[PDB]
Amino acid sequence: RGKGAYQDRDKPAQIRFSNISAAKAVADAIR
Amino acid sequence: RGKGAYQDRDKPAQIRFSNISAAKAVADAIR
Amino acid sequence: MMDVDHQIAKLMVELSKSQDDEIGDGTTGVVVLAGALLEEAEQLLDRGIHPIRIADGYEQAARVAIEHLDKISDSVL
Amino acid sequence: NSGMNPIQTMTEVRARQVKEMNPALGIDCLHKGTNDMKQQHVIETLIGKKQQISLATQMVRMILKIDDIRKPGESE
Amino acid sequence: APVNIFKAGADEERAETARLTSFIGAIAIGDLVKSTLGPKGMDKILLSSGRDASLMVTNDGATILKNIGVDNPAAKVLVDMSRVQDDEVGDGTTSVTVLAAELLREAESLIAKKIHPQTIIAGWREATKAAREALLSSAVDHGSDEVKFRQDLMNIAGTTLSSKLLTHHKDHFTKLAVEAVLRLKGSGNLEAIHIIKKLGGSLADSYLDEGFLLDKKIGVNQPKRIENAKILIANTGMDTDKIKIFGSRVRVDSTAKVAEIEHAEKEKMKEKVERILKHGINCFINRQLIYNYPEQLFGAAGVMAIEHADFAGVERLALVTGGEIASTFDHPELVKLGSCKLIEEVMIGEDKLIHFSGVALGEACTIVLRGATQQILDEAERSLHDALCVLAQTVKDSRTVYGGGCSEMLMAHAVTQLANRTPGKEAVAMESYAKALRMLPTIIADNAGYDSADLVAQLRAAHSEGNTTAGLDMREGTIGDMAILGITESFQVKRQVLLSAAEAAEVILRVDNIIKAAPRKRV
Amino acid sequence: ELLREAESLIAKKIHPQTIIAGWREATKAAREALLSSAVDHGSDEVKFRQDLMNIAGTTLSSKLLTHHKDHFTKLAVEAVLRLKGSGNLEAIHIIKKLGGSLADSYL
Amino acid sequence: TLSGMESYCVRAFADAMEVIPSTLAENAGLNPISTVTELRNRHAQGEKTAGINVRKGGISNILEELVVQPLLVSVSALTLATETVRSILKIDDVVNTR
Ligand SMILES: Nc1ncnc2c1ncn2[C@@H]1O[C@H](COP(=O)(O)OP(=O)(O)O)[C@@H](O)[C@H]1O
Ligand SMILES: Nc1ncnc2c1ncn2[C@@H]1O[C@H](COP(=O)(O)OP(=O)(O)O)[C@@H](O)[C@H]1O
Ligand SMILES: [Mg+2]
Ligand SMILES: [Mg+2]
Repeated sequence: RGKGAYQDRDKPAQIRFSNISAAKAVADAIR
Repeated sequence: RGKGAYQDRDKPAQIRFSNISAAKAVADAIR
Repeated sequence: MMDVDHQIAKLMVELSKSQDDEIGDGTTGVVVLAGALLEEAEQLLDRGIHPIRIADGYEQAARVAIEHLDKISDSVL
Repeated sequence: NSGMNPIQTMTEVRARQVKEMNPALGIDCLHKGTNDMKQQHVIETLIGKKQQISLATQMVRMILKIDDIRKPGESE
Repeated sequence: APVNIFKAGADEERAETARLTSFIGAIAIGDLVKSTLGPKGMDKILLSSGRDASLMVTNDGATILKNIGVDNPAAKVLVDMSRVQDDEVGDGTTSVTVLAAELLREAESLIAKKIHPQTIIAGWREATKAAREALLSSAVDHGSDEVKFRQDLMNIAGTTLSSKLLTHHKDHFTKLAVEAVLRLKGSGNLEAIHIIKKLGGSLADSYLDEGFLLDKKIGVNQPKRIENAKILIANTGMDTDKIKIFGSRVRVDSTAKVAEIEHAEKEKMKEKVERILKHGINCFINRQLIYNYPEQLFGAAGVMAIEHADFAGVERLALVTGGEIASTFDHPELVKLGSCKLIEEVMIGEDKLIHFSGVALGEACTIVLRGATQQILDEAERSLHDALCVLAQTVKDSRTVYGGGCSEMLMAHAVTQLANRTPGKEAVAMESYAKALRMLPTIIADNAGYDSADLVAQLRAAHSEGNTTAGLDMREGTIGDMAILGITESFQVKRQVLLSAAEAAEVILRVDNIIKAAPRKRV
Repeated sequence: ELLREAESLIAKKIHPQTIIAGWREATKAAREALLSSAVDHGSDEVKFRQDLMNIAGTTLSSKLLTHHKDHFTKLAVEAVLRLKGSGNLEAIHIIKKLGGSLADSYL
Repeated sequence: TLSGMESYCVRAFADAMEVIPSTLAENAGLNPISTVTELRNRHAQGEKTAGINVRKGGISNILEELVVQPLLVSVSALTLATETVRSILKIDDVVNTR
């Protein structure tokens, strides 16, 4: 069996990548 | 006992008075 | 607390304020009663009755309502 | 507002005040059993209801005795 | 795609506002036509902003959705769903719109329960398969014993017209709808029943004509009524023929030869009419226009001439008189003529119409709708069209089910019985399918003003132990037997309500991304 | 969530004053559930100080101080324990300084 | 003779029939309060041909003044108007088509 299924249909999975991509631009600016 | 209560929270109780008041203006125009 | 710029409905605002200043309990019922006296006068207006003749008929009718309301009245405070 | 019918309730209470002497007979929301307002202790002041009929009659007289409106148009 | 957007004027959303705009736009469509469902539901009046607004009141859910013009992308699926329901069975367009919206409303309740949307699709496919067996096993067939089939047809027209403007006219309009399809005696072409709308009079003054009515009255100096006539129709050109040779001129040397050609042209037009009257006829119907030169020839011979009836007017006359089109007149022994008794002209609403009274082999009807306003006649035409289309398919499929909420509780019982024999992953989606099927008798019960919380609870308790024919009684406001009251619907109508709403809710629930393009001329 | 369930009672044609009178009897029964299940602590103060760390451990679990319950619970219990009187909530002056981790904070 | 909610609507149907004598008395310069009241007193006695006399300025016989109205004019005015107002209370939902 699959032992459950957790459907996560919400916003902040995409905003979490926005904080990652913004902090990568700061680290590459003063690289 | 009250033997029930029919709550009618919807639109067309007010639009039914609009069709009455519009037809009264036509009957008073050619009165 | 309304922004009604209508001079007839502004008199209904001062009617509810005058009930609050004198007695202070029937400010809601004095507007439904005043709207009921004017709604029943709409059908009498179409029958050719003069509006002052309706107003003179309301004073002779409200005088009976004052004298009949003073029949059963007692308190032992 | 209580969920009843205005014709089926007002006709029954008004007919009972003519067959007998007129009691303290009104209505209620949960209705408290019977419709006797003296048993349900629904007590209002005499001068409260006296000024409800007196002020509404005089305000109707000042809005029936008017046959012209001289309001302006726009603000400026 | 919102972050670092690479679009010009287009916007999109993924799994956050995609299902949010899909559930808002689809419920608001179903909540719009919610008040028009049932025998006590009100009607809508549709109006435009101006520029020949042409107000058209309709109670049928297909005509409401086809004129509103919804801007929501997911709401156009339910608009197109009700369009196919009107074109296939002609009924249940309002019932398929509320049922498809109540499925997505129960699917919106599964948002916070963290159910996977593919599990709801797999749960509803097993729920729809269990609901097909509930309607198929409860369908009542009718073969022989035709006195029970004609009584069954009046229950179909009585159920369809009860939810329309023809409320207190079931003693007359049921006979106008049953006998119209019964006079077809064949295929449901749905065009031999020509509905004529005339102002003046009440709806009780409407009637079904025993013959056929037409316009474009009989000539100038021609007889108006001929008893025991032979009707011959045509689809040929009478005058100014220019016969099929493009690039042919009259190149003569003198003007005296032009007078000989134009006399030879009128002799061939006279010889064509002389070939028509060799059949021994008294009436003539041409689909094209008849000019003055053949009109004098029919008037001198005592023959009628009905010019330019309609393109589909000669088809109804060929089905009501028993003849043929006969566009070529060169074999009188191979042309079958029509039959009639009276071709007198009747006056309906200060307009003279040609009444074909007493026709033989009359497989065509004419409903003379008379109403108070034009808004009533436009509503009664669509109300009769929603009743004739079901009876044209009830004679093709005689299977009928018990309507009035009885069919929906039978479908909801078969899903709930199989929802308990499933694991908990798909059993929650099957219970939401059965709750949406019970909403369809709940909308009917609450539109009349009854206690919808108790009547559907009495229907669920009745169908749980026997009572396969128990339904909702909208006359008194209780639970009664549908076989006694005679509230039945067709099997193919109730199947298309269940099947098309389950397929349309499958499409919208599977949408996780709405990428709309940039529109043109919108700034 | 009360008004979300009240939105579900829109289509059921329930009168809104019936929902108000139904919730007043429901809230009265809900007060008796918390009052009968409340655990008091008078004497035996070695179990009350353990009970106070369960209050601060539950409050700080829903905040940013997730993996600091071994330190910030002792910083919160002993701060109120050093008051020895009324909870004025102004004698505990919190000074915020940059530099260092949250484990470097102290009372 | 009726009961229930039907008895309050036929009285509303009968009170709406008094508008046309109230319209005819008001346009003629007569008092419409006493004209329709006197007309109900004449028809209760048995005067079926009583109406408003615009020449004398009161209530008199109609057939003496040669005022003749056909039956199809008044029947179709009552049948078509009742069938219209039976639909306006049934057709009530404002949908603005785009
Ligand atoms: N228990 C009850 N049973 C029946 N009627 C009641 C009861 N309590 C209050 N009412 C009615 O509700 C009304 C409330 O009026 P209210 O709005 O308070 O007037 P005002 O606006 O002047 O204060 C009263 O007129 C009273 O008759
Ligand atoms: N006499 C009746 N008793 C009980 N229910 C009825 C009766 N007449 C009609 N109904 C119900 O009213 C509903 C009307 O649906 P309708 O709006 O005609 O659907 P559609 O728009 O698809 O044709 C039907 O589903 C039917 O069950
Ligand atoms: Mg139908
Ligand atoms: Mg907390």
